[PDB]
Amino acid sequence: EPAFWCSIAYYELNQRVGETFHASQPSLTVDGFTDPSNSERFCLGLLSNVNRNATVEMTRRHIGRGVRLYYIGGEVFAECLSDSAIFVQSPNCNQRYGWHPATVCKIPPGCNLKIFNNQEFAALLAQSVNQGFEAVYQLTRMCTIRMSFVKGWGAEYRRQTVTSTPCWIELHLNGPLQWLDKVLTQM
Amino acid sequence: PAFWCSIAYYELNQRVGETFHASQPSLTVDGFTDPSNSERFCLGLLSNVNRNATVEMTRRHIGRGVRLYYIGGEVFAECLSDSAIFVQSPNCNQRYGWHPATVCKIPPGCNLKIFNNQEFAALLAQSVNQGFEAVYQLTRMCTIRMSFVKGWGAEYRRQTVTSTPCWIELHLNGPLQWLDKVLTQM
Amino acid sequence: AFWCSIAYYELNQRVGETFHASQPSLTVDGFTDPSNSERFCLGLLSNVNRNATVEMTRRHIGRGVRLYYIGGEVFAECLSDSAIFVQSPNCNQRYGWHPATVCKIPPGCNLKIFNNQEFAALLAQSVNQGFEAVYQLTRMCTIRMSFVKGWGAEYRRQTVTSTPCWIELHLNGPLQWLDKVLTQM
Amino acid sequence: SKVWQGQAFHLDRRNSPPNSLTPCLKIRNMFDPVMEIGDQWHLAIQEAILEKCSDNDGIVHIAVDKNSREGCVYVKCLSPEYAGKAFKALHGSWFDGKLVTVKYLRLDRYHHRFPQALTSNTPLKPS
Amino acid sequence: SKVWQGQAFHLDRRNSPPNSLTPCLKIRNMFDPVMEIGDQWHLAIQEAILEKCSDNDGIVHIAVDKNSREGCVYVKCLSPEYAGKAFKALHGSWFDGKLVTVKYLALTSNTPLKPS
Repeated sequence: EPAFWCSIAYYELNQRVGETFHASQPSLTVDGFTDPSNSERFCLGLLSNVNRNATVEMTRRHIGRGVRLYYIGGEVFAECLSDSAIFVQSPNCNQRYGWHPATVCKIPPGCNLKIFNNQEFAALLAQSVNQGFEAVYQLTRMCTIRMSFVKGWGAEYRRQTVTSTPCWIELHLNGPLQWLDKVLTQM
Repeated sequence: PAFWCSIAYYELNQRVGETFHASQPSLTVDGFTDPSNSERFCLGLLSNVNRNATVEMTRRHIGRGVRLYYIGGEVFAECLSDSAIFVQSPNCNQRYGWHPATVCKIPPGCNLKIFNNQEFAALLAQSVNQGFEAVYQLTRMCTIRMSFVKGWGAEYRRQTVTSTPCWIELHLNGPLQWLDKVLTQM
Repeated sequence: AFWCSIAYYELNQRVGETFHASQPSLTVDGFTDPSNSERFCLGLLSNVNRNATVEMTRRHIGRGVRLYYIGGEVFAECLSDSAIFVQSPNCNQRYGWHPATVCKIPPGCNLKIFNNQEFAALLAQSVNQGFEAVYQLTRMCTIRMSFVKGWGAEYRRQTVTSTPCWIELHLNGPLQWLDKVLTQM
Repeated sequence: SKVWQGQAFHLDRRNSPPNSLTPCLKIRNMFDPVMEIGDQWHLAIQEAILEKCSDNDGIVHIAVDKNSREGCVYVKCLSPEYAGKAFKALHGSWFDGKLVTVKYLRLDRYHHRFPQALTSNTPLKPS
Repeated sequence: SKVWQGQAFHLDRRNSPPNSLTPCLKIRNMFDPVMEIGDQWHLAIQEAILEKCSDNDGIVHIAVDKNSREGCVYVKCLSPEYAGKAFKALHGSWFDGKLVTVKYLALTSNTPLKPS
């Protein structure tokens, strides 16, 4: 419905790095290489950071081919093409399987994970309008997916917050955000 | 000057989100989550990993936000929020003879004339005789800063705009372009 | 589409949006034109953490630096009344200097800051040297310059992050060629 | 292609029941029946379950639902404790590039759907 | 504006050889033959070299390559040491808006040349 089905912001620890990437096509790859003018690849290897430390420098060498994000049939999937694992925190996915909303799920190389389903969010949007304003307001976090390369964060890892991982991205799902907006304005 | 204005959103002393460029004469800065409307700058979808609790509360009160319209060489600010907005516009303050740093509270439903093009153009022509530095300092006339919900100044505990939880910065690309035409030739 | 991208810094904090060069000629000055595809005007960029030293330095940027891309070569011309200081590893390679050498460009002077084919030759020579040699070539696709004040073995400030006003140039052409090699490594 | 590729997380409060309720397990996303040919393929999935649970001595019957569009495999153990130890080795694990999740299933429903499990009390092991 | 406008850096290992090995120098980027008129201009470049090295008494031969689009000037000195002080006055210097670099390289001339 909007021009870009998602927007991605890349971070290094607690600092944002580079411009915002807007996905023009249904499929997308976030790699650590250096192509600056491909609408299908979000290349992180070209982005500079004058406060970058060594651990981030080492982590960026292992991003490799990175993660593939594609949006088909009202569903978006994340497939780990890197030789290192990626770690996804998707509240819509955790909702579907009944996990804690903050659950981080590791995707090993060659694996694939359904990180978001439109109909499930649309159903939760309809269930939450009945619950009041705050219930619909808190749904903004459902439109956001955060994933990190190589290193994960949570109660199992030494890094406790996503701001402690050396390389991570944040996805905004513009489709759901627009539907959430149209409900919020009329309430 | 394809875009008559550019808006930058801040949270305390940190910039948040991309810069919004106004393509149409009418524009709204609200706290909702529409990401692809060329007439609305929605702040509720923008993330901030350094967000504190006080900022979180303030953003719930932005609501419909502020209305910015540019017609007949004049710019206006209309408060659609249920909380007040606080504008620091040197062009407005100069016109009424107040201190250039004066912030003016706009209650809900109220409207304030924040900028006049010809008035700025006249002050630009009057200042060319006053030297280079006098003309360069006119960049502050092309910038307007406003804060949501809570204000800053000599009456409030907050002294600087970097202490308010949610504020924006407006760039008037029209006036900036003319100021460039004078600044380069000096 | 854009032969280069420019990012402006103040000390170790970035300021303003990224500028994308659509035309062969470009100037980075301290004036206030916000909608010229050939000028990157720094005078409109705000910074709420800007100190006095940076504010004064931006007064001396003036007409600034001219960057133009002709015949597969990129040149830097100092239009300011103060000097500019360019750190271009591709230029240092051509003359056999230390890759980190900073060279002052006085007002009215001109410097060949990049040659495409020389980078292409070093790109092919570095494939023979391993992965680390090829990935480290990202620093060759980046050129950094500072206004008014320089940094290096001659100046008091040791790092470019200590200069009050500096920019970082990305050459998208070489980056694309480097990508085609990096993916296949 | 059908190989185990680690866990998605460490199993605990946030993703698993507190303790095993039933000696039967429902395991989904182990295969995709639309892309399977013939009647022999089910053995490879059965062996894959037993290799991942090689330490467990309680599994006495495993059946795959060939018609299961979700790729569901059902496992019967001797005791709920043995089904609990099969849970920790299977839930949240990656197999054939897909994420495997496990739910506990009542014994009557297992016997109602697979009456062959009635006369299975001998532990199974991988070949 | 064919004048010297300072150095691009301080001369040392990271941009210059350790010590002079040869009494011969290669000097490039001194001119642009496309923008030069006639056959008289080459003397002005020769004079520009000699004034920049006015304290030096060892320079005994200068030849400029009029066809060199690279702005090449060749200089032979009496001793490698005399070429070393001509190196330090020429390498990394700005002349006529171009940066001048120096490389080490009528056979026998012994009288020193000096600026007019």
